[PDB]
Amino acid sequence: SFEGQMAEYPTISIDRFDRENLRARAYFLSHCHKDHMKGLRAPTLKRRLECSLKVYLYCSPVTKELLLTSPKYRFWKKRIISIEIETPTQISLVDESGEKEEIVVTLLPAGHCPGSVMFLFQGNNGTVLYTGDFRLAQGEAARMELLHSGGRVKDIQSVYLDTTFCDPRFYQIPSREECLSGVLELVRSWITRSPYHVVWLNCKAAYGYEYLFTNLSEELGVQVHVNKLDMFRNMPEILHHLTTDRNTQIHACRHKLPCGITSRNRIPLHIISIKPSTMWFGERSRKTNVIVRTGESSYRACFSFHSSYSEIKDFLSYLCPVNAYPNVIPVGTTMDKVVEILKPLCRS
Ligand code: NI
Ligand SMILES: [Zn+2]
Ligand SMILES: [Zn+2]
Repeated sequence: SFEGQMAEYPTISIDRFDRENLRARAYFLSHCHKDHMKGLRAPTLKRRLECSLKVYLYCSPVTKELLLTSPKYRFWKKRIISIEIETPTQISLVDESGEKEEIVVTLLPAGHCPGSVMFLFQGNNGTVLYTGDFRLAQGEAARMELLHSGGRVKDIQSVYLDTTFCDPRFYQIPSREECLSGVLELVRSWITRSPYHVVWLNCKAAYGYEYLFTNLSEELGVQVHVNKLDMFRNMPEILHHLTTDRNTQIHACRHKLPCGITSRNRIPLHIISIKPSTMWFGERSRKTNVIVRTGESSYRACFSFHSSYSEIKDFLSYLCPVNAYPNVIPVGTTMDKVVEILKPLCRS
């Protein structure tokens, strides 16, 4: 499993900050999800930063902004360097001994959550790609010019990639746009009935639902109720679509409505729940409705943080690396199953 270190560049640590990663010459954070931040504010890391002054954390501008809105990560402020998207950037890896290694890093959009990137590393031990978590539609990788060298893909030694749905059963997942349209039309059909018709979006406590909130808000002229929006203080395109006020027809608040509003003018609110949920169809199956009704007032809506099996295979086929290493072992699969699934798309 992925524990922060790529074989080709062991002195850099990505999305893991404990154990062997405490000796990193440089840190990288692909996105602000708890599963990719293990040890990032551990006392032993703070201890290590105080004895190693030339050690920085690199991330996207949006990841820097989101991380530093948390008081518990503010200690990073002096040591965090943002890298502009698709802007190859020279980084020095200094042995705190005499050793000095130069690497070039390029951030590519991952389509996973605000600030989410893949890291392409170029150095004297080959080119490697760390995808972090990603959802890339067919053809998106082909359009990324900085993955190419003279009209073919770069020679990539190793890809460390998001294998969350790397199982043939998860063959196809409806597109970002198909999922959005389904939720938008369901919400529109409900809240246009009267001012007392309201929707609860039952979402996980994680970044990545903002594009759903912004679209619903833009299209229906309504602000989405959330527990907290201060992390978007300097992100106006997200911020103005959100509200902490309960008096709205679209709620994404978290533990009827979590925020406790049950009526307006003593008229009972007419509430439906919509739970963004991963849905998929098999290789030999047809796409069905992104909206699944689970009760008189309850719905599941297709939504994915991660690429389908067909999207993983298309991406890795295209990259054609020597090696592909799964970042994730799916619950009902084995690492041997995942490694062997991808082996035919690799040069070794
Ligand atoms: Ni994630
Ligand atoms: Zn993750
Ligand atoms: Zn609410």
